[PDB]
Amino acid sequence: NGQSGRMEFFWTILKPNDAINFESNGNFIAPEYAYKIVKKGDSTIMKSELEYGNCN
Amino acid sequence: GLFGAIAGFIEGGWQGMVDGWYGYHHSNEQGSGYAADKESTQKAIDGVTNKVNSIIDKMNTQFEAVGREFNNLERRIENLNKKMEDGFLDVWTYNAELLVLMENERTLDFHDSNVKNLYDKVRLQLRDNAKELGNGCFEFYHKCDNECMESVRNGTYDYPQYSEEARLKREEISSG
Ligand SMILES: *[C@@H]1O[C@H](CO)[C@@H](O[C@@H]2O[C@H](CO)[C@@H](O)[C@H](O)[C@H]2NC(C)=O)[C@H](O)[C@H]1NC(C)=O
Ligand SMILES: *[C@@H]1O[C@H](CO)[C@@H](O)[C@H](O)[C@H]1NC(C)=O
Repeated sequence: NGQSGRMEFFWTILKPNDAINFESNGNFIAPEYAYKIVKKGDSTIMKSELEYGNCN
Repeated sequence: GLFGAIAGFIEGGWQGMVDGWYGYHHSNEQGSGYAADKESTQKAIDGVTNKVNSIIDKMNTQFEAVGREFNNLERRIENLNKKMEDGFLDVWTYNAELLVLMENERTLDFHDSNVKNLYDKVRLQLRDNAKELGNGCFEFYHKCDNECMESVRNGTYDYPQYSEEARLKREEISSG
């Protein structure tokens, strides 16, 4: 994509009343937006080429 | 079949009997018609229904495949996951096809057995009072009206009642 550099991204799950501490002096891709897991249940990631069909 | 009644000594089935799987055809002075045993049909229907139920939801938990993804340097586990899921699917596919094939053989032989059992039920009730024609039909040596026919159909044929009348006819036929 025209770039010889690389971006390596990392993730973690932060439990309630748990604090995450960052310390960097360079090459830091700082977080801005996080995601709250507001609903847990059965789901799947489905590999398909089709799209929405407006049906049930 | 195994018991030799369907497509056996009874050469063909009847399209005129629609109310049951097995039955009788009577032909006396009062006319002719079809009927059903009302017992073998019920026992077969329940037996067939139980078999169909016992096949449908007996797998309990047939293997439900779940999609999993592996990166470029996890080829070994990826191939392991692919073989595992494909292995279970083949095992259950084999179980499904084989069960249908084997129970289909039993079901048809089950129908064959019921017809022969019904045929024996009538043959043993009449004993010598009728003549076995060898094609699934019996020729009475005595007069048998509609109520007499129903007695045979529901298992309450009175052998000694017509025994003397049949003995007179058997003596006449054998004497010429
Ligand atoms: C089998 O059928 C016969 C005939 O329907 C039943 O008995 C006779 O039924 C007729 C009229 O339907 C009556 O006139 C007779 O009195 C009945 N009894 C006898 C002994 O013939 C017979 O009951 C049926 N089978 C069973 C097990 O009940
Ligand atoms: C959650 O975190 C701190 C320590 O990380 C804990 O001592 C405190 O009780 C909690 N914070 C708040 C605002 O309740």
